[PDB]
Amino acid sequence: ADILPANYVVKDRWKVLKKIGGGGFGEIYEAMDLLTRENVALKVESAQQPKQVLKMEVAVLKKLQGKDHVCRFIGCGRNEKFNYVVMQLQGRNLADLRRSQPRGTFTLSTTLRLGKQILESIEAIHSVGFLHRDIKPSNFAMGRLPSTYRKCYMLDFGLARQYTNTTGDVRPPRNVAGFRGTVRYASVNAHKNREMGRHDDLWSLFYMLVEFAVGQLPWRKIKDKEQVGMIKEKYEHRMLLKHMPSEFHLFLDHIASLDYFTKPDYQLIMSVFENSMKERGIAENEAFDWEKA
Ligand SMILES: CC[C@](C)(O)C#Cc1ccc2[nH]c3c(c2c1)-c1nc(N)ncc1CCC3
Repeated sequence: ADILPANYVVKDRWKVLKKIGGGGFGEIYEAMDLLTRENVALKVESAQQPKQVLKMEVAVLKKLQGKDHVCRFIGCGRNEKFNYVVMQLQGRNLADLRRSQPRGTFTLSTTLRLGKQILESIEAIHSVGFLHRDIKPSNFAMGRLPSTYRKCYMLDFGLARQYTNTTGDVRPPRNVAGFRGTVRYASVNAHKNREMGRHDDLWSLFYMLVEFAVGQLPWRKIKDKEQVGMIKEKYEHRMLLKHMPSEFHLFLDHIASLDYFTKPDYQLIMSVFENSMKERGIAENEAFDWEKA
């Protein structure tokens, strides 16, 4: 039932090596580029799938070309069996890297520097008029080259939504929008099946950085969406910051002030990370936790 078999060649150029990811809505393969001789990510969608999502993912990827923390676009195409996108292959995701740490925690140095890169990638996708809507550690992957191995990349626009109309205006929110993303990092707004905004992506970032620094979130043992939302709705969020830099209160208060319509203050959040690093003498040039150094 895999869409492409091993050694299958796409457009006489991209040869399937193995499947590296799968879901309801498509599959991702590591392929060899028979022209350039590097390996690539080959993402495919069945031609016969009711929800045709990959054309939107490619439109977003193309709008982001030239930004940092974005996979290079290599090509795309469509035939009678599948649609496909070829993109730059990335490496280890942050969820696997965090689980590989002794106590499931990153240092504050690693946490804050990742936070700056993730924030940049979130502002970038927002700047081209899209919400990610499933910001989570497994959707960020470190690079796999000398030129990229300390760079963090945003993956999987499969749940993204355009929040502007054709002429650049904010579009009306639906009175109910079914939240179909991952439970652990979902905002209270997403839990309430409210239309998601730019602020909800920054809620996911907030929850991610607490889990990175502390090793856990209070609801991590609860998989049920409704239960987790009821736990978050009451949870005293300042408690999440007991063992975090005090600047994080400025981040919490700012995102708690936002609504669907309000452009976030990305700079205020960036300065929380930069001030937290400067207070603690954390340098940009520092080793990440997973490096020998
Ligand atoms: C960002 C643009 C797009 C087309 O929406 C996507 C994706 C995607 C969705 C699910 C995925 N799942 C995976 C990857 C991956 C990528 C992946 N991908 C790339 N480029 N290296 C490495 C990996 C890691 C292997 C798993």
